[PDB]
Amino acid sequence: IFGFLGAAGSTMGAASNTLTVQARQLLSGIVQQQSNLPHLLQLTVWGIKQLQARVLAVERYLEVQKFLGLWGCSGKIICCTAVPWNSTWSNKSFEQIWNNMTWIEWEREISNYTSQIYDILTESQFQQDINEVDLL
Amino acid sequence: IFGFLGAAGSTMGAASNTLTVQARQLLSGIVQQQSNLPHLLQLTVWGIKQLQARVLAVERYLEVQKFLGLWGCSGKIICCTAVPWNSTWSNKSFEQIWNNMTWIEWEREISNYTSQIYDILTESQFQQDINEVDLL
Amino acid sequence: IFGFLGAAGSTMGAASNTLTVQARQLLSGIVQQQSNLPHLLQLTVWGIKQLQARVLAVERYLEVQKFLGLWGCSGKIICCTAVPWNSTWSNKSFEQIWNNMTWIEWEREISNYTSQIYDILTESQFQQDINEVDLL
Amino acid sequence: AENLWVTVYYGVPVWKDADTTLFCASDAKAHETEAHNIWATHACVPTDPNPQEIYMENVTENFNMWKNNMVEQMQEDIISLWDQSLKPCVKLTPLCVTLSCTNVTLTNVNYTNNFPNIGNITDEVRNCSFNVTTEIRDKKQKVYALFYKLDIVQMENKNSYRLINCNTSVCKQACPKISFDPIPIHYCTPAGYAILKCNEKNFNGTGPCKNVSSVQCTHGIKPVVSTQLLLNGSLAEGEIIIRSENLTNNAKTIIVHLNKSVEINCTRPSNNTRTSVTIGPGQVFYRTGDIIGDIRKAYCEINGTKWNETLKQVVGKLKEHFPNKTISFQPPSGGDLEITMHHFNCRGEFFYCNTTQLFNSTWINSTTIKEYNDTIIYLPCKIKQIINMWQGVGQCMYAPPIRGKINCVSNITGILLTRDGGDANATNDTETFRPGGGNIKDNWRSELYKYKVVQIEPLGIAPTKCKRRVVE
Amino acid sequence: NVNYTNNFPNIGNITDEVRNCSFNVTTEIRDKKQKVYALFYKLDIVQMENKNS
Ligand SMILES: *[C@@H]1O[C@H](CO)[C@@H](O[C@@H]2O[C@H](CO)[C@@H](O[C@@H]3O[C@H](CO[C@H]4O[C@H](CO[C@H]5O[C@H](CO)[C@@H](O)[C@H](O)[C@@H]5O)[C@@H](O)[C@H](O)[C@@H]4O)[C@@H](O)[C@H](O[C@H]4O[C@H](CO)[C@@H](O)[C@H](O)[C@@H]4O)[C@@H]3O)[C@H](O)[C@H]2NC(C)=O)[C@H](O)[C@H]1NC(C)=O
Ligand SMILES: *[C@@H]1O[C@H](CO)[C@@H](O[C@@H]2O[C@H](CO)[C@@H](O[C@@H]3O[C@H](CO[C@H]4O[C@H](CO)[C@@H](O)[C@H](O)[C@@H]4O)[C@@H](O)[C@H](O)[C@@H]3O)[C@H](O)[C@H]2NC(C)=O)[C@H](O)[C@H]1NC(C)=O
Ligand SMILES: *[C@@H]1O[C@H](CO)[C@@H](O[C@@H]2O[C@H](CO)[C@@H](O)[C@H](O)[C@H]2NC(C)=O)[C@H](O)[C@H]1NC(C)=O
Ligand SMILES: *[C@@H]1O[C@H](CO)[C@@H](O[C@@H]2O[C@H](CO)[C@@H](O)[C@H](O)[C@H]2NC(C)=O)[C@H](O)[C@H]1NC(C)=O
Ligand SMILES: *[C@@H]1O[C@H](CO)[C@@H](O[C@@H]2O[C@H](CO)[C@@H](O)[C@H](O)[C@H]2NC(C)=O)[C@H](O)[C@H]1NC(C)=O
Ligand SMILES: *[C@@H]1O[C@H](CO)[C@@H](O[C@@H]2O[C@H](CO)[C@@H](O)[C@H](O)[C@H]2NC(C)=O)[C@H](O)[C@H]1NC(C)=O
Ligand SMILES: *[C@@H]1O[C@H](CO)[C@@H](O[C@@H]2O[C@H](CO)[C@@H](O)[C@H](O)[C@H]2NC(C)=O)[C@H](O)[C@H]1NC(C)=O
Ligand SMILES: *[C@@H]1O[C@H](CO)[C@@H](O[C@@H]2O[C@H](CO)[C@@H](O)[C@H](O)[C@H]2NC(C)=O)[C@H](O)[C@H]1NC(C)=O
Ligand SMILES: *[C@@H]1O[C@H](CO)[C@@H](O[C@@H]2O[C@H](CO)[C@@H](O)[C@H](O)[C@H]2NC(C)=O)[C@H](O)[C@H]1NC(C)=O
Ligand SMILES: *[C@@H]1O[C@H](CO)[C@@H](O[C@@H]2O[C@H](CO)[C@@H](O)[C@H](O)[C@H]2NC(C)=O)[C@H](O)[C@H]1NC(C)=O
Ligand SMILES: *[C@@H]1O[C@H](CO)[C@@H](O[C@@H]2O[C@H](CO)[C@@H](O)[C@H](O)[C@H]2NC(C)=O)[C@H](O)[C@H]1NC(C)=O
Ligand SMILES: *[C@@H]1O[C@H](CO)[C@@H](O)[C@H](O)[C@H]1NC(C)=O
Ligand SMILES: *[C@@H]1O[C@H](CO)[C@@H](O)[C@H](O)[C@H]1NC(C)=O
Ligand SMILES: *[C@@H]1O[C@H](CO)[C@@H](O)[C@H](O)[C@H]1NC(C)=O
Ligand SMILES: *[C@@H]1O[C@H](CO)[C@@H](O)[C@H](O)[C@H]1NC(C)=O
Ligand SMILES: *[C@@H]1O[C@H](CO)[C@@H](O)[C@H](O)[C@H]1NC(C)=O
Ligand SMILES: *[C@@H]1O[C@H](CO)[C@@H](O)[C@H](O)[C@H]1NC(C)=O
Ligand SMILES: *[C@@H]1O[C@H](CO)[C@@H](O)[C@H](O)[C@H]1NC(C)=O
Ligand SMILES: *[C@@H]1O[C@H](CO)[C@@H](O)[C@H](O)[C@H]1NC(C)=O
Ligand SMILES: *[C@@H]1O[C@H](CO)[C@@H](O)[C@H](O)[C@H]1NC(C)=O
Ligand SMILES: *[C@@H]1O[C@H](CO)[C@@H](O)[C@H](O)[C@H]1NC(C)=O
Ligand SMILES: *[C@@H]1O[C@H](CO)[C@@H](O)[C@H](O)[C@H]1NC(C)=O
Ligand SMILES: *[C@@H]1O[C@H](CO)[C@@H](O)[C@H](O)[C@H]1NC(C)=O
Ligand SMILES: *[C@@H]1O[C@H](CO)[C@@H](O)[C@H](O)[C@H]1NC(C)=O
Ligand SMILES: *[C@@H]1O[C@H](CO)[C@@H](O)[C@H](O)[C@H]1NC(C)=O
Ligand SMILES: *[C@@H]1O[C@H](CO)[C@@H](O)[C@H](O)[C@H]1NC(C)=O
Ligand SMILES: *[C@@H]1O[C@H](CO)[C@@H](O)[C@H](O)[C@H]1NC(C)=O
Ligand SMILES: *[C@@H]1O[C@H](CO)[C@@H](O)[C@H](O)[C@H]1NC(C)=O
Ligand SMILES: *[C@@H]1O[C@H](CO)[C@@H](O)[C@H](O)[C@H]1NC(C)=O
Ligand SMILES: *[C@@H]1O[C@H](CO)[C@@H](O)[C@H](O)[C@H]1NC(C)=O
Repeated sequence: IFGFLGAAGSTMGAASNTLTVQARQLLSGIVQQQSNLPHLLQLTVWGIKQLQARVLAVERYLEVQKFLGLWGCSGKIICCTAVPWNSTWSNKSFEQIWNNMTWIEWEREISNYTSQIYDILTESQFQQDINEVDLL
Repeated sequence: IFGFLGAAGSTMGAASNTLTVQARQLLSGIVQQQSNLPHLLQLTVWGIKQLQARVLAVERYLEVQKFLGLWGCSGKIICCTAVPWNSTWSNKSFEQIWNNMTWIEWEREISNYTSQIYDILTESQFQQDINEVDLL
Repeated sequence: IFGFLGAAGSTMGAASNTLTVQARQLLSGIVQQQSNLPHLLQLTVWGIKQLQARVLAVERYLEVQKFLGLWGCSGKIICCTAVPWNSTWSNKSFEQIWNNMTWIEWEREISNYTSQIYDILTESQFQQDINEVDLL
Repeated sequence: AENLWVTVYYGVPVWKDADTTLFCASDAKAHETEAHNIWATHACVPTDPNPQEIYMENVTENFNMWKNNMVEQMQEDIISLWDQSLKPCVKLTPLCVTLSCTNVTLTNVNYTNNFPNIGNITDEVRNCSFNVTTEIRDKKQKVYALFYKLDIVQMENKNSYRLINCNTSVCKQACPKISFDPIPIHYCTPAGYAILKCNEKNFNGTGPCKNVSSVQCTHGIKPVVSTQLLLNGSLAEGEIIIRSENLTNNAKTIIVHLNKSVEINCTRPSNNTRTSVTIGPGQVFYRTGDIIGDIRKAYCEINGTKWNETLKQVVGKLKEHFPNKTISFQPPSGGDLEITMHHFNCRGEFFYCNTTQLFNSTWINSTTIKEYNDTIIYLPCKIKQIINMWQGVGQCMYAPPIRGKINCVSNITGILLTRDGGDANATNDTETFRPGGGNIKDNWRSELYKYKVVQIEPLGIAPTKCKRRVVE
Repeated sequence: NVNYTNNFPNIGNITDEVRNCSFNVTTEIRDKKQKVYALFYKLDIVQMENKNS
């Protein structure tokens, strides 16, 4: 098994079996402890910076949840929807991707159309539900 | 074709087709950036007024998430529960509602029944799967 | 009909139909109000504890969501996955548990096998979902 | 069709009124100048390059005026900024000294290029000196300085003065690094809140607005300070309009908002040098060193034709609010120097302009055109050093003198009025509008008359013909 | 002071319980000092040395 970020350089396919370890560590941390011992410990410089950490912790988790909340499969690790490729964001075939290209490098290639990917993905989830309302 | 709050004045029927555009902007905002330049930079009133802004952003959004969680409609822009309207809250026929009854004044008409609809829906979800936990 | 936390001492089987009462009061309290009436009230020692109070409310509720998110039972109250229970944590029969032993005692009774179990659920969810991608 | 079932919705376009804290957002083009402006400090977030505006068509909202919670928030903001920007500066406690004060004798060019010929500083400032200790037993020197008569008073012991505010409270000298230049500010609400902006032109205080468009957050605002006449403001697009909480209730102020601005341009012609003396450990103190060359009162210029035409337009606007009553103007009737005098800041020092020739007039019936020439209006404008901008909530602040000739030009857009409650003149009809008055808030409600804070409630419920498919 | 004292409690009047102390501190201008008298309770006052001071 692998630990935190234990396969960031491994191939696409072999890095698809270590997703669960990183999902868990996205909020768990030592910041939960208030202080070793609680003058004015509330406004102490070591206290004002710690509070900033806790707020940044939830906002970083909430950011991912909100996007994954809208895409219609909240509460799952892996998930596929019904948006077919236009095949111009990445014109590479299957085995050429999942075998020998890596995750870190792959994001750079597609990082140029994500703002046009997140929006189009959300509309599909909304579109599916509209057809369902007038179905039954 | 409509921006933020674009169709808030439009009729019931044509307003639903712009629910997503008013949903992507519940957390994203100007607060993402740090500052013009990072005295009491962390202790100025805007050093705490900004912090008060961030904590209200997550709390106000995530409050809505709580009600979506219980009703089972998590991860769905449009949901479909099984609470039968008993015509007591409002007995306008379906045509009279979705034709030219605009959104902003719709649920103000039902405003005396929010405190009970938000409770009866929770029970309906609870009774659905208690039958399921002893059926599988 | 019960009150909040009103059946903790009751038997587990008869306390399995009042969970919505507890689940409905994780955030909805009194902290949501800003102040009774507005010289920089945001820095008074009384006013500096709401920040500790407010961020503790969310940071305690999110931990619940994170575990519910991964297990696939997100957006439900009484869910149930398909991971076997090999009885090494508790080998008591069906009737010996549900009807007679209370909730608090049961939680204490397996409090030392939780961390192993919490890791088992997520892995069961993940590898199950890998089948789906390897199915179509 | 009893078969209906509820159907929750997400992102529904419904809001409700509320009150919420707002964060600053300053422009990038004017910031990072290292001047460290008092009003818009370095803590403001960078504004969005392209502020948006989404028009709303079929919407009516019951706006309000004088009830906005936003004005209180920004008032607290300005108070806190003014307080914090002064704390790291030097005190002036060692200035409570018995000053030995005599007149001024200044010799220079006699003609002094006197175009206005208003007067000179002589017999208005008091050239003062005070003892300083020395090693020798009972031997003291004179550390001379020049102070305006508004900052010295005499209690007893003729030929002896002291600072006016050194006894009432504590006064600080603002550090020269911080600048009083009002940088535009954009107030912007946290995510989850919308700002409603009424784009209707002829919109008075309250009443439904049917042309409102929703923006993410407000445009620029100027935190400028004034007492009698609003400066640097934003002109009303539609026409000259009048605003009040209640016209018949004379207690509430009345604000005039114009559509064509009038330029005010005036300067201090005096010549000064900043002499430095050392008091305490590493706490330098400045003073008005010397005057040489030009000696003239700080005149102020207003174009006569523009002002008279603006007054004619404003009286025409007021006429339909009072049917058969003639309108007259009178100078301020009294009060402290913050009311009977125009007040405005100019590059770190505060003027006090008389403004009586502007506000003395009458308009009986507008029967004929009372023709006149082209004229230039001169306003003798005094200057004060020790200033307490606010009654009892502001820190007494000592503006350091500014070297050389200092010039300021600004746009006049707003006028503050007040009515008088006559009783027995049921037929001997006239109306006097004494200018001045109004709190510091009224200087700011002129810009916050378009914006209302609402809270989005993106959860909505409505019945449909859908029923959940129970699984088995 | 009055001598009737409304002596219902008949426990004791407050002689020796307070001390008339006239000290000498500066006014607003720091170069001038003035004599001001005040009444203090004995619990707030101690003597270092030099009785009558
Ligand atoms: C900056 O510093 C300067 C110098 O340090 C300050 O100027 C000084 O101010 C003080 C006051 O604080 C003056 O003291 C006064 O002196 C008077 C002189 O009295 C003396 O003479 C008496 C008899 O002499 C008579 O004839 C002569 C002329 O021949 C007259 O001048 C005099 O008045 C008499 O008529 C002696 O009997 C007496 O003992 C003195 O030796 C004092 O009379 C005067 O006392 C006043 O105040 C007393 C309480 O303090 C009170 O009891 C008295 O009745 C009286 O009202 C006072 O002490 C210095 O003289 C003066 N220096 C000069 C003039 O060179 C300056 O004020 C300071 N600036 C500030 C503080 O802002
Ligand atoms: C209402 O709006 C008016 C226009 O926007 C404001 O007028 C401007 O106000 C600013 C704020 O102070 C002034 O900026 C100052 O300019 C001087 C000019 O310095 C000159 O001299 C130096 C030294 O020789 C030289 O280096 C410069 O290049 C200049 O030639 C600066 O020194 C200051 O630091 C400061 O930046 C504007 O000058 C002024 N406009 C004009 C045309 O003068 C007005 O202030 C607003 N109302 C109020 C009440 O503030
Ligand atoms: C506001 O109401 C008017 C009512 O006339 C709407 O105008 C009609 O809109 C519907 C649907 O868009 C059209 O079918 C009609 O032909 C329109 N009639 C007229 C006379 O304009 C208007 O669209 C509504 N506002 C918005 C933003 O939809
Ligand atoms: C406390 O625990 C006892 C233990 O059983 C409960 O006693 C039973 O209560 C139910 C309630 O209707 C009765 O039907 C049973 O006959 C009782 N006895 C047994 C042996 O079950 C008691 O009710 C509990 N109290 C509460 C408030 O839950
Ligand atoms: C500070 O000094 C000023 C003047 O030296 C005082 O103002 C005058 O006070 C006297 C009483 O001592 C009044 O009779 C006058 O009417 C006041 N002047 C005016 C213009 O009203 C002021 O009271 C002093 N304040 C303190 C706190 O000492
Ligand atoms: C500012 O508002 C006034 C309204 O008081 C405008 O005055 C009108 O001007 C037009 C043309 O100059 C006249 O036809 C109208 O009769 C005037 N109004 C009244 C009530 O008589 C003035 O034009 C506005 N300023 C600008 C630049 O448009
Ligand atoms: C503001 O007013 C000042 C003084 O009235 C103007 O400065 C004068 O401008 C004239 C025009 O060229 C010169 O002849 C004078 O010599 C200037 N005065 C001095 C002291 O040099 C200034 O131009 C005005 N500015 C505006 C924008 O109106
Ligand atoms: C205040 O008055 C004193 C005394 O008159 C002035 O001191 C003069 O300073 C000039 C500067 O060179 C000297 O030439 C004179 O000889 C000084 N006077 C005496 C009597 O020696 C002082 O300048 C004045 N302060 C001002 C005008 O600001
Ligand atoms: C004061 O009033 C006006 C500004 O509006 C100036 O006079 C104008 O001059 C132009 C040509 O120079 C004419 O076309 C206008 O008809 C004039 N209008 C009026 C009302 O006179 C005048 O120059 C201004 N004076 C100053 C010093 O600015
Ligand atoms: C503002 O200017 C007016 C115009 O002169 C002043 O009115 C005169 O003020 C002097 C002394 O200040 C009086 O003696 C006169 O009786 C006043 N009236 C006239 C017609 O000259 C007015 O005083 C000035 N403002 C202030 C606060 O002094
Ligand atoms: C307040 O003033 C009185 C009157 O001068 C002071 O009493 C005398 O002060 C002188 C000055 O040093 C001493 O030499 C005397 O010994 C003092 N008199 C006595 C009886 O001791 C008094 O000392 C001043 N206040 C303080 C605190 O020193
Ligand atoms: C590819 O995506 C772009 C948007 O990024 C879209 O405009 C285009 O139509 C897509 N390609 C095809 C063939 O539809
Ligand atoms: C996969 O990428 C590597 C280099 O990263 C390359 O050597 C290899 O040939 C690639 N595989 C194919 C089939 O092109
Ligand atoms: C419908 O449900 C509401 C729940 O608030 C209840 O008050 C009302 O009496 C019900 N009406 C009928 C006819 O059941
Ligand atoms: C339907 O609603 C209207 C108005 O709410 C009411 O007057 C009418 O009686 C209702 N009809 C029935 C059958 O309840
Ligand atoms: C459970 O295990 C304990 C010891 O491991 C044993 O004593 C007990 O009999 C077991 N019970 C059952 C029902 O297997
Ligand atoms: C119920 O539990 C109690 C102790 O909690 C025990 O004494 C009793 O025997 C149990 N009864 C059954 C039927 O399990
Ligand atoms: C868990 O740890 C406690 C702590 O010592 C230990 O006594 C206990 O036997 C362990 N197992 C259980 C089931 O409690
Ligand atoms: C039963 O499950 C536990 C998980 O806590 C594991 O440690 C143990 O080995 C399992 N027993 C068997 C026989 O697989
Ligand atoms: C100072 O000027 C005032 C007013 O002009 C005059 O009354 C006074 O006598 C003058 N004093 C001196 C010493 O010149
Ligand atoms: C100053 O003004 C007064 C009166 O306006 C005049 O008498 C005097 O000559 C002027 N110049 C000086 C240096 O006092
Ligand atoms: C604002 O204007 C409307 C319409 O002109 C009027 O009904 C209302 O009374 C005005 N408000 C005030 C405070 O005068
Ligand atoms: C409504 O608001 C828009 C905002 O740009 C403005 O252009 C327009 O003149 C206003 N009035 C009408 C009738 O559209
Ligand atoms: C004005 O003051 C400056 C300050 O340095 C001085 O250099 C200059 O000579 C004075 N006079 C004029 C006419 O500028
Ligand atoms: C018009 O205003 C100007 C302002 O300078 C003034 O000189 C003139 O006397 C005024 N005319 C009338 C008739 O009020
Ligand atoms: C003034 O009084 C006359 C007298 O009848 C009246 O008709 C008129 O409406 C009043 N108002 C105006 C503006 O003329
Ligand atoms: C100034 O105000 C007075 C007030 O009594 C008035 O009589 C006079 O006509 C006004 N105008 C002038 C130029 O004095
Ligand atoms: C003002 O107008 C009159 C009208 O004849 C004229 O005689 C006089 O010279 C004018 N004055 C100025 C300063 O233009
Ligand atoms: C002042 O008003 C003029 C119009 O007279 C305008 O062109 C200028 O931009 C205004 N200045 C400011 C700083 O708003
Ligand atoms: C009151 O106080 C005086 C001293 O002032 C003391 O002599 C007397 O004994 C006290 N008691 C009575 C009853 O007078």
